Amino acid sequence: GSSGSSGLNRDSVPDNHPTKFKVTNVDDEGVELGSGVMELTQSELVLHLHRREAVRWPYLCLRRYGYDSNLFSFESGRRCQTGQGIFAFKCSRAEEIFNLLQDLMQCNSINVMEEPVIITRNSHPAELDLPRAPQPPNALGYTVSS
Amino acid sequence: LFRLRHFPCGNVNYGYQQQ
Repeated sequence: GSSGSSGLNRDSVPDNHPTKFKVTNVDDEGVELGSGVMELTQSELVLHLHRREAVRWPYLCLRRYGYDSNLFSFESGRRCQTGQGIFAFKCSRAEEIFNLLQDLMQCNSINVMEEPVIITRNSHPAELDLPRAPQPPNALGYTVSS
Repeated sequence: LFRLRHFPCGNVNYGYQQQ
């Protein structure tokens, strides 16, 4: 829970922004490959980088989201732009993003904003993911006669 | 977007249980 809006223009995003957090995509070893900025908006997680193309990650797919000392990563399926694979990044306020992530996820923002037309619309059937399913019960044997 | 083999973290608070 938080609030506070002001009509002041921003010059340069700080390294301790409440909504923004400068991250550094690292490798298994932890080395620094490229710099980027992570955004935590009710909408979804979006990474910013050089002229290169950007990326986005829907809070939905996000199956697991943890944190650690100057270490933050998330697991995504194969339906996401990037695709199947994990991505970790080195930051200074990883916890902050972790404590906020569960804040936007729980809110499950329901079309909070008027979104444009999406395939979701009723149309020809196709290979679309499937929902959850219940667990199958057990069976009962029987007694033997004389 | 380096590809990792496994999650370097251990304490995670699973949120979405849907595929």
